[PDB]
Parts: sequence; C-alpha cells; structure tokens
Amino acid sequence: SNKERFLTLYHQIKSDANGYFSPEGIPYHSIETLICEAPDYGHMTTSEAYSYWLWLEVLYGHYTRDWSKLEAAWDNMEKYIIPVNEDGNDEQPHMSAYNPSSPATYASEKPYPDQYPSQLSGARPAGQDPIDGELKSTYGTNETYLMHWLLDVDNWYKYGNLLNPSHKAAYVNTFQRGQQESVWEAIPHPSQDDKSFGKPNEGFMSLFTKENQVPAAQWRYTNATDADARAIQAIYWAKELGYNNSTYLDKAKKMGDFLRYGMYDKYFQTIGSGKQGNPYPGNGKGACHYLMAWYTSWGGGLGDYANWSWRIGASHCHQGYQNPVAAYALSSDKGGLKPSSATGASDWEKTLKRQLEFYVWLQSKEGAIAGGATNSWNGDYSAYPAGRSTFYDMAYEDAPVYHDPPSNNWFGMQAWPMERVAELYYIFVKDGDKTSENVQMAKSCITKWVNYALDYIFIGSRPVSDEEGYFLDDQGRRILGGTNATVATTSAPGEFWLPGNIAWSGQPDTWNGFQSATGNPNLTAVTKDPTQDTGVLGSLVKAFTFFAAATKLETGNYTALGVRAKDAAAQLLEVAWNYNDGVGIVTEEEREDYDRFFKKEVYFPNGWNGTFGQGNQIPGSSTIPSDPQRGGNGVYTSFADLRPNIKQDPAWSSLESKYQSSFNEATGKWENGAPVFTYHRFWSQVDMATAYAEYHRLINL
Ligand SMILES: OC[C@H]1O[C@@H](O[C@H]2[C@H](O)[C@@H](O)[C@H](O[C@H]3[C@H](O)[C@@H](O)[C@H](O[C@H]4[C@H](O)[C@@H](O)[C@H](O[C@H]5[C@H](O)[C@@H](O)[C@H](O[C@H]6[C@H](O)[C@@H](O)[C@H](O)O[C@@H]6CO)O[C@@H]5CO)O[C@@H]4CO)O[C@@H]3CO)O[C@@H]2CO)[C@H](O)[C@@H](O)[C@@H]1O
Ligand SMILES: OC[C@H]1O[C@@H](O[C@H]2[C@H](O)[C@@H](O)[C@H](O)O[C@@H]2CO)[C@H](O)[C@@H](O)[C@@H]1O
Ligand SMILES: [Ca+2]
Ligand code: NA
Ligand code: NA
Ligand code: NA
Ligand code: NA
Ligand code: NA
Ligand code: NA
Ligand code: NA
Ligand code: NA
Ligand code: NA
Ligand code: NA
Ligand code: NA
Ligand code: NA
Ligand code: NA
Ligand code: NA
Ligand code: NA
Repeated sequence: SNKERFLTLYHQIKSDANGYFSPEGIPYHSIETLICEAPDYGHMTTSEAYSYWLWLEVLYGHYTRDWSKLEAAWDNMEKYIIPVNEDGNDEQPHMSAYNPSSPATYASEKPYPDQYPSQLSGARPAGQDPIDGELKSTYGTNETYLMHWLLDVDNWYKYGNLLNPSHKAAYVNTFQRGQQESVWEAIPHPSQDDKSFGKPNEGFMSLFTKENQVPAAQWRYTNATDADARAIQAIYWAKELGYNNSTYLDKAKKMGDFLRYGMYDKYFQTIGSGKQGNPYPGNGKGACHYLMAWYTSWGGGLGDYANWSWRIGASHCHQGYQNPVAAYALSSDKGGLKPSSATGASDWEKTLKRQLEFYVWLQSKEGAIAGGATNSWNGDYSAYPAGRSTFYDMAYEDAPVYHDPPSNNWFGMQAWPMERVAELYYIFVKDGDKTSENVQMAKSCITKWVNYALDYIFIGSRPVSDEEGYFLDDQGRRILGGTNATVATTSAPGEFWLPGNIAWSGQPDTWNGFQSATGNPNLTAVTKDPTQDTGVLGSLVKAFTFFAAATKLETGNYTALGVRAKDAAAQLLEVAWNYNDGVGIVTEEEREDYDRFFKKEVYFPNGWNGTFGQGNQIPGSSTIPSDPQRGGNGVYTSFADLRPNIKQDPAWSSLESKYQSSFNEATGKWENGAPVFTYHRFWSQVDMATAYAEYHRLINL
C-alpha cells in the first residue's frame, strides 16, 4: 500500500529516535555529520530542508485532517531561519535606512577565489529598486520575509547567534567568491559579523570586498530562490487539499511578494544592457528578468554608527531553480496565493510565462534541460561572446553560477524542475486549461523530457557502462546523447539505476518564441554515470506520476507515454521499498571527491590573519602559496585544517585512514577504492516519502 509506505516513512523521519531533527525541532541536512556537498557539514541545515519539511507536513496533514504539524513547522521556520523577529531584537537592523534609488555598491565577480577581495568601486551605479515602495506600503515594513539559506543548527562553527543569543542555531554564510569557489573552498563565517572573530578590526568582510576604510560591523543574509518557492508550492497544495487558515496562507503570500527580489539583476542593471559590455541602470522594471535568479541578498550595519543597508538581486539564472507551480499559485485566482501588493501577482504572472519559455528554450535536441542564462557575463557585465545565444537578451550559460562542479551536470537538476513542470501540466488540466500557450509549453516540455528520461531508468536490470561513466549499447559503443538511446542491460532483480550526470555541449538557438522554436539541433546532452540516488528516485517518481495523471485528465485515459510513466513510477516505488533500513530508503555511494577534505585549496589573501569560529588561527601555518595562474597572491590551507573540530567526528578516523591507504596525491586518483557512505539526507527522504504519497493520491485514487 503506497499510503501505508508514505505513513511509515513519515514516522521514520519524525521519530525522536532517528535523529533527523535537532533537540530544538530543526531538521538537519542529514543524520550523519561527516558529509560535504552544498552545506559543508551534515548538521547544518538549509532553507531547502525546511521547504521539504513543509511539503512533508502538507501531505501528512491532508491524510490526517490535522494541520497543526504544518503550522508548527512554519512557526519553527519563522523562529530559526527567517531573520524577522517581531517581538525581540531586530535581526535586520537599519533595513529602514535602505536606499531604493541606490540599492547597493557595484563590485566585480572574479573567475577564481584567489582574486578576492573585490573592490567596492561603484563603477556601475546601481539601478532603481521598483518594489521596495510596494512592499513597504503593503506590509508596513521592508524587513525581508525570506529564509536565509544556511543555519548552523548545533553551533558547530561556534560563532553563536549575535542577534538572538538564546538560539543555538546560528546564521552562517559560506560561498562568497565566484564560480570557482566549490563547497570545499569556502570559508564559513557568521551572517552577523561584529568582528569578534575573523581578522581583528575587520571580521571576515575583508576576505571578500575592499573598500577605502576598515569594514564596519555588519550583517547580511542570502536566500535560495528555489527553497522559498518550494515552501510556497507546499502551501499551494495545502490550500488545494483543504487548508484554509488565513494566518499562514497570508505568510506564504508575503514570502512570495518578497521573493520577487529574485527577478532583478544583481545591481539593477537593465536586462540586456551588458551585451556589448556597457551596462546601465534600470528604470522602472527595466532590470527585471522575470526569472528566479540564484539568490537575493540583503545586509546592513550593526551598531549605532552604521545606519545603512543594501540589497542585490542576481544576474545568473539556473533552469533548475525555476518553480512555476509557485508562480501560478502567486498569480491566479485558482492558484490562491496572490499577494496584496499592487503588482506582486502580475509580476508572478509574467514570471510563470517566462519560466515556461526558458524551459522550452533550454531543452536539448534529445530532451534534457540545459543550464540557464545570465545578464552579467563573467559577473562584471562583460560583452557576450560573438555568436552566443540569448534569451530575452541574456546570454546562454551551460553552468550557471558554479563551475566546480558545473552546476547543471548533476541529474538531480533535471528531476527537480521537471517534477514541477509535470505538476503544473496536471494543475493546468485539472483547472480546465488545455489551450493556453502556457499549458502547451509545459506539456510539450515535459512530454519530451519524459521520453528522454525513460531511456536511462533501469528496474531489475543493470545498465552497462564503461570506466569513464558512459552508457554502452549492445555492440559496446558509447551512447553520446541522441533520441532513441538503447542502453545494454544485464538481469539484476531488485536493483534500480538512474543517471547521475549530463555532459553538455553546444548551445540552444537564440529564443524567438514558442511558435519559432527550432528544437535546438546543436545542443546536446550526453547522459552518464549510472547510480542509485534515492532522492533523485523520489523526485523522478513524482515527475512520472503527475505527468501520467495529467495525460488521463486531459484525454480520459493514460496516453502511450503516460502509461509508460505510470509503470515506471510504480516499479521504482516497488523496488525502492527494499532499500528501507528502518530509518530511510538508502543506498551506498562512493565519494571520490573526499580527497578534497585534505587538499590545500582554501584561499586566503596575503597579509590576512584572524580567528576562525572554532578558535584556530587562520590561515595558520599549514599552507602552500596560491597558484599564480589564478591571479591572486595569498595562500591555500585545507578544508580540514580550517575546521579542526572535524577531527573529533566519529567518522573522521576511517576517512583519514582510507585517504592514507588509497589516495595517490601524485596522480590525484583513488587506487584501492574510494570512500563509501550510506547517508540519510532529509530532503532525499522527503522526496521518497512524498513519492509514495502522491502515487496514492493521483493514481490509486
Ligand atoms: O553608504 C552607506 C555606507 O556604505 C558602507 O558600505 C557598504 C555598501 O553601501 C554596500 O553596497 C556594500 O554591499 C556589498 C557587501 O559588503 C558584500 O558583502 C556583498 O557581497 C555579496 C556578493 O556580492 C554576492 O555575490 C554574495 O552571493 C553569495 C551568497 O552570499 C551565498 O549565500 C550564495 O550561496 C548559495 C550557494 O552558491 C548555493 O549552492 C545555495 O543553494 O544557495 C546559496 C544561497 O543562494 O552564493 C553567492 C555567490 O554565488 O553575497 C554577498 C553578501 O553575503 O555585496 C554588496 C554589494 O556589492 O557593503 C558595504 C559595507 O561592506 C560603507 O562601509 C559606509 O562607510 C557607508 O556609510
Ligand atoms: O546543489 C544541488 C544539491 O546537491 C545535493 O547533493 C548531491 C550532489 O549534487 C551530487 O553530485 C551527489 O553525487 O549526490 C548528492 C545527493 O543527492 C545536496 O544534497 C543538496 O543539498 C543540494 O541542493
Ligand atoms: Ca575551484
Ligand atoms: Na526569526
Ligand atoms: Na554537531
Ligand atoms: Na535570544
Ligand atoms: Na535553540
Ligand atoms: Na557547490
Ligand atoms: Na566591507
Ligand atoms: Na538550492
Ligand atoms: Na488564524
Ligand atoms: Na501579511
Ligand atoms: Na497566472
Ligand atoms: Na521544447
Ligand atoms: Na526522446
Ligand atoms: Na553500470
Ligand atoms: Na531555441
Ligand atoms: Na553522491
């Protein structure tokens, strides 16, 4: 019974015996502590994880008719990770002094962390913020009602929580230094920097920016646009399933209103204005790209002498972060979450359309979704390369925001968004729309994607791959993208396999609208690296489930592809159940990347010394000079030296001895096998739980 499987996993996730949550009721990234992938420690948590918790409680609340758990989850989010604390210290002091005519001061991004700190030069005057005034008039405040992306839930970095000292969970930041700063190469620092850690008199600021003076003490937060959007997607469903408490519905509306900051160029530069390398400030909504960019960030002074604040949007947009179910919820009567601001719903209505166009634009010749686009080439408004394809005057990028690893390689970035487009096809059809350009785009995209993905899903069979991760056909040749991929397969009862990554080449054609789409014959996805990721399985299932269900609502029966998607869904759910260990549905994974715990690649500028949260001097003596080819002049320490408390982790020992016995520092290769782990990730187990739930709701009933 899929309903019983849902309830079982729900209770495994929620059980105080299992450790998915902290003593303060806050979900962790994972049960295990020793893990690094986007958070850099398993008992961090993310806005991601909160949004998934919400999704979990909505479906539970549906089945039990008790919405208390959803409300408690929202309350917990508000208390610990949204930096608005009406009835306590102000967690955004001096936000009121924000200047919407000069939202922030320009600085260039750099191609390597070695080139930071970047000068706050104001070379490009920032454009007008056109939504500040609406937000103030609507809510009586400009305090940002969005989740900060990263919380140190056990205070493992030891910074404490300055503006709320009785909370153990402290707001922390990592990424700050451009597209080559992997998770391994960032330096964790407190969002609220009173300069009591970091370099004396400077805190951590001077790693990242230079200005004429010593940096003032200051605070800053950064959301992740897909997380707040998923929170809103969850509440969409809650309301569809009967939830009707306007106290919480209104909070989702407010979150959606502030999420519009995700639609603006970093420095409010006119969209397209940097095509030839000479950007200029936006007027009205001229800096609105109507997509969800990677983040919005906001900051200001700490203390009585620092009466200023600032906001940035972002210029880089990744397909994988778009959420058109949230956009629909926020923009129509049937969606039900339209904000009360003058243009919130209408901005989201445009976004819904632009998101769908972006997916169609980015879809490869064989059906996979390519990375995205930017309004700030190289992150400094460089002129677009000759011949570069564009989308609304923004340049195509195969790896938006991050290159280490390239951000659209992971197959999870296919499942996540296509799950939502599937949902949206279903939503549109259920709402009586078979004819709009929006439904035709959503349908066309998901239909082609489903066809695409089914070539690489194996249940009870094991695909044949080579040593470099390529899938092989029955004649033993590499399968290098293309439609009608026929992967060689040996019998393997009880196993499942999914693709792990895509290797991208080429470009889409420049966008001219849906009626002119070319099918992008020059954009290729090579799908690779079979693996057993149970988070991705859960997301795929839902994609296939909602797609199947939509086809039946549309036509009266499962279509040809709809049948195949339903059957794949059912089969994946059936095999996955065997991998429940009593705590979650899990598999073992090799982590060849875990040499990066030990590699000296964490950059510090010359002349900078200070104290890390854990008490250690940084960069300290365990360093090598930075690579002169990366354009800096400083040093590298390692991830592990930076975080000496990691050596107290129970798993550290085995990792270190595995490194010592298997990794060859000379060749950069694991010679006697790579480290191996079985992780219980919060989001992954939610994606599996909700998969059983929705198959029950949409297909069984
Ligand atoms: O005139 C009044 C006073 O002015 C003071 O000077 C101010 C100045 O006015 C103001 O403009 C300036 O503002 C800059 C900040 O100092 C600086 O910290 C800020 O840097 C941004 C940076 O531009 C941006 O790239 C960065 O993005 C990070 C982000 O923080 C991080 O969370 C995110 O992580 C994502 C992961 O990549 C992803 O895997 C995961 O899912 O989600 C994460 C979240 O999305 O990654 C990105 C990079 O990709 O954020 C930082 C801020 O943290 O830039 C501001 C504008 O340039 O500050 C000055 C003070 O220093 C004077 O000092 C005073 O004399 C005057 O009175
Ligand atoms: O940033 C995307 C996403 O990454 C998740 O970890 C992935 C990682 O990207 C992938 O290469 C690895 O092999 O599998 C893991 C687990 O599915 C991470 O768990 C998320 O927090 C993050 O948003
Ligand atoms: Ca790097
Ligand atoms: Na709060
Ligand atoms: Na801990
Ligand atoms: Na407190
Ligand atoms: Na606490
Ligand atoms: Na990363
Ligand atoms: Na600064
Ligand atoms: Na994210
Ligand atoms: Na109420
Ligand atoms: Na409100
Ligand atoms: Na709409
Ligand atoms: Na398409
Ligand atoms: Na196909
Ligand atoms: Na294989
Ligand atoms: Na195109
Ligand atoms: Na992995």
